[PDB]
Amino acid sequence: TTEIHPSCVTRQKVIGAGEFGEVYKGMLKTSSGKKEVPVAIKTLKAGYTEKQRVDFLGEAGIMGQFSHHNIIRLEGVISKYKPMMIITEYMENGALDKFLREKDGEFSVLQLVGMLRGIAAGMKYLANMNYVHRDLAARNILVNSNLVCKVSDFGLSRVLEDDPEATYTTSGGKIPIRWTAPEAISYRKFTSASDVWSFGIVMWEVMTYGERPYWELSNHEVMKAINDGFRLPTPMDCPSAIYQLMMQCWQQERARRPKFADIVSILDKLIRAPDSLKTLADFDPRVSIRLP
Ligand SMILES: Cc1cccc(Cl)c1NC(=O)c1cnc(Nc2cc(Br)cc(C(=O)NC3CCNCC3)c2)s1
Repeated sequence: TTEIHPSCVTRQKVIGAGEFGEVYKGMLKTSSGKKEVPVAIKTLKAGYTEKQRVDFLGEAGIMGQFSHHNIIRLEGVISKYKPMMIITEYMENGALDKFLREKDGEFSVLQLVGMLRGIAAGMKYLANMNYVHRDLAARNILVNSNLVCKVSDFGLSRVLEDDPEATYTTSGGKIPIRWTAPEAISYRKFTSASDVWSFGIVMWEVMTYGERPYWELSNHEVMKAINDGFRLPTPMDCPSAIYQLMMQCWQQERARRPKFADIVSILDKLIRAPDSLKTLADFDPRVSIRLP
């Protein structure tokens, strides 16, 4: 984990404000002053607690363990000087859910499926590294200028044995239940198979351009529907094979869900033979329009 000297970091614009600190777009001078790259910079403001420090630096320490095209890349940290900083590659199009909501209907099916393949490859890498994400959702995916999607949001509570915060978000809040598999909701059994359930929800988010899973249903109403066997209906214009794959991610019995390797393989097969994506699942209309 590379310690960066503050003289190598310039902050150009705020892109996110927080209670704990801010996130900036900036530049990082690297390679002994011979290179310069755009970066995102997150700070931890003075007065942070020991827990806030361990969580903050812990996320960087985990990110530094990974080297994959579909996982956000860590440049390094500033810990010896204040404010402390985590510095990553800069993802020009921000969070995937917001990106899709601002680009509604503008991508092809093949582009959407390609985004899902990248996310699945990142998740396959994480799962094979024995990292369970626990909060996989489009809001935790970032998108670059070239439409590459990368998994982000990481924390020590996911790796430490019997962490008292293992069932919370990386901020200490409640993991939004509508992305979470039933056995993780009810028994706190988080595994890569519960991440697969979450990935299925991400597939639905992508194919709907960022719709809210289960629409207006409350959390208890979502739990009621899932445990009754209800599942999200097919998005509009969604390939049958893609909807079948998300349905398999949502099998109640976790051993019946695909592994991330299966997901990557299936998505690859569909992209390579794109006529396979022309068979569309029937979209259930929610409004009767009677016309001649
Ligand atoms: C710095 C850091 C520390 C710890 C964990 C992580 Cl994942 C990070 N890195 C980051 O948060 C980020 C990396 N890239 C980011 N890109 C980003 C985020 C946000 Br908010 C907004 C924008 C951004 O300004 N996006 C444009 C402007 C608005 N519409 C189109 C997208 C970019 S945030």
